[PDB]
Amino acid sequence: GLVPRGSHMSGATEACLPAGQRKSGMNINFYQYSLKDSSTYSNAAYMAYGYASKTKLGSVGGQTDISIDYNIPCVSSSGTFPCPQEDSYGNWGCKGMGACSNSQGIAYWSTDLFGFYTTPTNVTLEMTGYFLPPQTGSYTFSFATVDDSAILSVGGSIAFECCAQEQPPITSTNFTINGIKPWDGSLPDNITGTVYMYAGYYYPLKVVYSNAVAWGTLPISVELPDGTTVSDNFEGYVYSFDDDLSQSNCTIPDPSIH
Ligand SMILES: OC[C@H]1O[C@H](O[C@H]2[C@@H](O)[C@H](O)[C@@H](CO)O[C@@H]2O)[C@@H](O)[C@@H](O)[C@@H]1O
Ligand SMILES: [Ca+2]
Ligand SMILES: [Ca+2]
Ligand SMILES: [Cl-]
Ligand code: NA
Ligand code: NA
Repeated sequence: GLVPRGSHMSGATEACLPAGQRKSGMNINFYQYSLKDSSTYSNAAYMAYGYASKTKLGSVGGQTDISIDYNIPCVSSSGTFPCPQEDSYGNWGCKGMGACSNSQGIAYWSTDLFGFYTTPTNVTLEMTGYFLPPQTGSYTFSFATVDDSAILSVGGSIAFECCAQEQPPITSTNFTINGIKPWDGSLPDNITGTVYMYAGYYYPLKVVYSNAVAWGTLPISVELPDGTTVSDNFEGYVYSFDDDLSQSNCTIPDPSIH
């Protein structure tokens, strides 16, 4: 046929073509999250949009290295150093450092999350931007692990609305990756999610991440249609655009026929 048929039952992921100045990286907003609150981050509504009803702590823009790997301090005989969780032991010490004198259960202040001075022990953050596929085909996003709770959403009207990156969060709970901490204490039952994407369209991307205590971990990757994997550093794939609510043609409801 002269034209492609289109994805069945309007199945294509909505994307966008913002016309404004493109900036490298994602925007990261930080919101208050209570130390040792083991319930708030287990709600879908909280993880999709409720986080923004808490106090906003600040923000940083242009972030391309988006994985989280926050290690709490061990106050040791030789000074204060971050302890990889797998090296913690006993009650407690850190391998190569001896016994730690400090509590695993208090808040700690650090710039480890994107250079922003906050409490990485207890915080929620929202990463927003647009993912630019260089190749048409299936992309599989993943979280290697989640500590404590996280979601990843891709697509117009799922992550956020086209040309409206800076708006308050939309209410969609149609997560691409549901890594929400289960109430039961188990592990989310699936921390990959696949999206079919058309080269050259900008796909809204949102990551919401929460830590309630101690270590914070979120290693983010994407497998490209060519079978290669991009991990942690998404430079060249993620971009931001200032809001332009006036750009009439910004939304591409079906990139397969556009
Ligand atoms: O999943 C909750 C929590 O688990 C682990 O922390 C536990 C323990 O090791 C800590 O001493 C106390 C601090 O109050 O909290 C838990 O009982 C860590 O894996 C942590 O990152 C995680 O949030
Ligand atoms: Ca919409
Ligand atoms: Ca934690
Ligand atoms: Cl040791
Ligand atoms: Na770590
Ligand atoms: Na430290």
